[PDB]
Amino acid sequence: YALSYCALILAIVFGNGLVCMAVLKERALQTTTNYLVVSLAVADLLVATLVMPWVVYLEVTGGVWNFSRICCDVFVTLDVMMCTASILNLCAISIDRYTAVVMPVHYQHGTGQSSCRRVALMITAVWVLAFAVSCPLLFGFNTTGDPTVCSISNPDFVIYSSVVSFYLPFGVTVLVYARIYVVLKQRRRKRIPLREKKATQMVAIVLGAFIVCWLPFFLTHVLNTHCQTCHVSPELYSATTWLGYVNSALNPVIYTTFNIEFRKAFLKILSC
Amino acid sequence: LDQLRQEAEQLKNQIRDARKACADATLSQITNNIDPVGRIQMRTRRTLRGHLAKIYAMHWGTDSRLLVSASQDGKLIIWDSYTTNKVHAIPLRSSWVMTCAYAPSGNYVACGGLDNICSIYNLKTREGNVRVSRELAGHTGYLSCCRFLDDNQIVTSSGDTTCALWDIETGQQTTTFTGHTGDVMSLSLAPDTRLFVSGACDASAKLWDVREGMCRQTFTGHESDINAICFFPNGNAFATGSDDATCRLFDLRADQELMTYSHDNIICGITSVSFSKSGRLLLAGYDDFNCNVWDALKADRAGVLAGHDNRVSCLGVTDDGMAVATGSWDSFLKIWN
Amino acid sequence: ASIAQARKLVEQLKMEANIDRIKVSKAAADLMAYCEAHAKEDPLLTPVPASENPFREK
Amino acid sequence: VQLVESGGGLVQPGGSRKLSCSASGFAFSSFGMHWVRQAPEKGLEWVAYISSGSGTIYYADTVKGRFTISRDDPKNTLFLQMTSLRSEDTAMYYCVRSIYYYGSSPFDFWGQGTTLTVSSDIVMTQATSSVPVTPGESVSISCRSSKSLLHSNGNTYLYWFLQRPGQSPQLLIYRMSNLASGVPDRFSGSGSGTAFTLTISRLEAEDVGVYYCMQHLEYPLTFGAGTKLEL
Amino acid sequence: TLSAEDKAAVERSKMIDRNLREDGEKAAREVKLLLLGAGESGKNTIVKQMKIIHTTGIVETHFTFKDLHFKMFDVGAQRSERKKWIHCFEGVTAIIFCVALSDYDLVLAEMNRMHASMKLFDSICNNKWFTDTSIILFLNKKDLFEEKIKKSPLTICYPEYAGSNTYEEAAAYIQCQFEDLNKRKDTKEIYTHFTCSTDTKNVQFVFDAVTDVIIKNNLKDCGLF
Ligand SMILES: CCCN1CCO[C@@H]2c3cc(O)ccc3OC[C@H]21
Repeated sequence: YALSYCALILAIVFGNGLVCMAVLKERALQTTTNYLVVSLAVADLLVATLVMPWVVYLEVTGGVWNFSRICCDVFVTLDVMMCTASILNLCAISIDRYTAVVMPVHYQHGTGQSSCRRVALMITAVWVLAFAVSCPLLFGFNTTGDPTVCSISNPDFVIYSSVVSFYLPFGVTVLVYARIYVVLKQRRRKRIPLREKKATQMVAIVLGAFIVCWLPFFLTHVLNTHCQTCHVSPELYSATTWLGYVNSALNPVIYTTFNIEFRKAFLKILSC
Repeated sequence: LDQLRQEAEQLKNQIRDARKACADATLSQITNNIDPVGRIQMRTRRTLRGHLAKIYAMHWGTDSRLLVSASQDGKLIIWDSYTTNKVHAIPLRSSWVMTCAYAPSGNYVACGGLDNICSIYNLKTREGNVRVSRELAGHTGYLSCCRFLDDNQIVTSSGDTTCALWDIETGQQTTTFTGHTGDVMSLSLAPDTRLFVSGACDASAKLWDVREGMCRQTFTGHESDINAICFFPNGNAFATGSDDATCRLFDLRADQELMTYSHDNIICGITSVSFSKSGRLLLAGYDDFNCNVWDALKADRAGVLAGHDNRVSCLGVTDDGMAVATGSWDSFLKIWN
Repeated sequence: ASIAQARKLVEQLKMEANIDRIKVSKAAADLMAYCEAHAKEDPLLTPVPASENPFREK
Repeated sequence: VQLVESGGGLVQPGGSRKLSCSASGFAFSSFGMHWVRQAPEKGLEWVAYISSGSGTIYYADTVKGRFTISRDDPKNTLFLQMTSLRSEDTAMYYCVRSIYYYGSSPFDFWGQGTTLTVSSDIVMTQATSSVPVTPGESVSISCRSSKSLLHSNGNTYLYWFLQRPGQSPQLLIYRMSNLASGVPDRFSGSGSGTAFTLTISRLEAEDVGVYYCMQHLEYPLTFGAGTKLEL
Repeated sequence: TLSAEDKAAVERSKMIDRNLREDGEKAAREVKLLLLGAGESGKNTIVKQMKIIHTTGIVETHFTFKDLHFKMFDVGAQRSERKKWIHCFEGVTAIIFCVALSDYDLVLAEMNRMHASMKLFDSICNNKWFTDTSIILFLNKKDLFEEKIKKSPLTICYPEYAGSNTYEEAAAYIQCQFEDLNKRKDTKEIYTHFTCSTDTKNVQFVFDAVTDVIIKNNLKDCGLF
């Protein structure tokens, strides 16, 4: 039922707000490393506030859209921009970890002009790229048929938008994490406990969560838009969209709950 | 050896008996008949920023406007508390400074630390740049505290368990204060500057006469090392701070403890101790990241100065008593009013 | 060192012992009198109005 | 501490000249600099000022645009590019130090100066022009301003300068009764709002000269007409 | 509202802030490491080696290797109650510990020099101020240990020892005994190296240990490790 989306919204807002207050309050958490996580949490909050309720409305009415086409364009643009921003934020976090591993001397303490400048540049690039990717939908490029249905189906837009939003950042993140893993294991081998295995488990968990959460939806999207002969059904599309949406809900746990400082902040905040 | 040791024990017993015979009453009983102070509320007015390391020492100026703070990043900053503007920045040759001092006339400042050298800087040179005027050497331990008696002479404390009086013009110590069994941690100068008290790791406080250069009285009772010491505004009493989470008040004339300030829920040590202008309130810093205001005459907590994210290392009341500044290891110095 | 240390200690103790002392009650009364005498001009104990406070909004 | 100005000489009105001053014996980088004009048998006049680090620059209304002032900390040299010169520019130019911090005494040191010959604002006035007096007797000099110099911070921005025959002006009192370093206690100042007076307890031969009162409240800086003591 | 002099003072304060920021940026890129041990333990030899390849108080040494700046602090001469100033090194990147491998059969005015060295190592490693600070252990006198072990058995220092008298076995036992003193093994790691008259490899080992420690710290900051 539509109430599942409401519960997902509640969980998303709760987790992301918890992360936001944890970063804002604790002195130690104000670092350039945590600014990427803050941006991701802000993106998730904006997804919950400006995207999900209209999805709930669509589910309640069974796909019948009564608002003007301007509202449909605004909703589509907002959803696309937010999802692209979230994916690019994950990619930026991966790149930040890669820079920390490869160039640790400058990354130490996550403070200074060298780190702040590059973190700000990464955040600005993420936001600008998301905005640019979402701009064409506002210009009326989202050609459709029956005006009562609000969806993205333009063949000329789907392939390129999906590419830029997922496949380029997805591959970038995959190669970055693989290189980090190889470098860490090579450093062990040159030097030759539970901590580095924990790091490897964290990398694997992040990669698997990203894959399972995002790849199926984009694959389904591409097949539905451009497949020559496929048996795709609306139920599978809805399930894939929900699986992609729960990515925002489950990201805060992965990115903050397993960090000692963030865990302490959460416990102190909740202990009141 | 045995005869002299037994004579010393007998003298200690005689001193204890004489001290006990004069304890007819207690400060608490006398002060039970006066109204207590209310809840003291202080709001931070200025947050001095610029230090990038732990704050270890600070001192208020005689004008009650300028103050100098010491940090282990190798910088001494003179702050305009009224406007927050920085007046001077002195790059130390050693980054391990542990104490700082401000001359009463304001023409010079002093500091020291693990380098075992006390350096005096002239703030009013004709060239316009602050330069070291004199370096005091001779101590065999880290400098714990230093206070200017005047523009010509300064008294310093060192970890070698001795205190020395220095002549800046001559550059050599004139008097040496020996007798402490442990490292001296703090110094306090009486209003008349005729005599001073020092606290050491031996859990004892000694009274020294500057002119005679001999110990006058010895105080004991702390269960741990003493870290802070401050004279009462009248000058006939002083308070001490130790690691046992307790502050004790001693009287020079009565030569014995007057009152004790401690709480069950306080387990951490005490870093700095200070007295109000009138002496009605006692302010002491704690390792628990906040400063507690104590009622001197009743040993009743008056308030807590919270807002620091790290250990409170030093604090001081302005000469006019208007405001109190607190330093902390979080690299931030706050002024409360 | 033991002999010299014991000596210096015994002379220090004799010097300390021969010190005039007053009753604790008298010292407490003097401290209380001093505290009440100057209680009026203590800004920390008696906060002054904003017209006289030098630490305010810039 | 020494300031030596360079350049000058005869210059045509349609020409240009660049005055240069060399600073030594002090941290020139941390000190602000001023240029002061004193035309023959006329009083002092401020031209321009540069703050430490060249972050702030000011110009006088009579020289704005015509004069381009620059600074070079590494070489401890100060420059004054005069693109256009006129007849009133014929005057002696002095370079003056300036450092601004709590308790500071700006305009404490004045350079020897160089002579150049060419072929609203707060008004400062001194009623007395010449005050004949014998040595030993006390002397009082009064200065007045069209606007109150008492800023809300609680101090008045008034300065007193003395220029001996054949010597550059020397600071005496600053904001507004404090004695400048090296001056005898013989000099005292007083005033309130707009009326100020400079008094000498007992006059000596070394006190002969002209006294100027300067305000430092709002730019451009202004100087008084000047009161001369003679015997 | 501010006067001209007030504005000038504000500008001067801003310039001072800029200078302080520049100084902090310069300092943040320098590696600070503490040195501990005894005079005969090889601290002087290590310091001289490092200085050459590149009075009371604490000695500060500056040296650069592979474009990385190191600041080494020696506190041996500062004999006093160390707990009153050990906290000043809470931010130290790493701690260098020097112990003479040949002093196993010597006596001190603990009575045995080696036992005192292990006691000091245990005290420093378990100090509350160095819970997350790695320690680099240097064995300085293996060359003379070769001569001593072949004549003086190691049982004099470690009665519980029951292994072979070969140099390799004795060195391994000493290393294991020194490493087992760490009660915070999970939070910190000890790097053990053997030093000799050869001087080329010591600087490289120190640089590698510093880089690895910084990498682990950064991984902690990002969440990994
Ligand atoms: C899990 C995301 C679900 N929504 C619903 C449908 O399409 C949206 C969408 C379409 C694109 O061409 C590109 C990105 C994108 O991002 C958000 C998507």
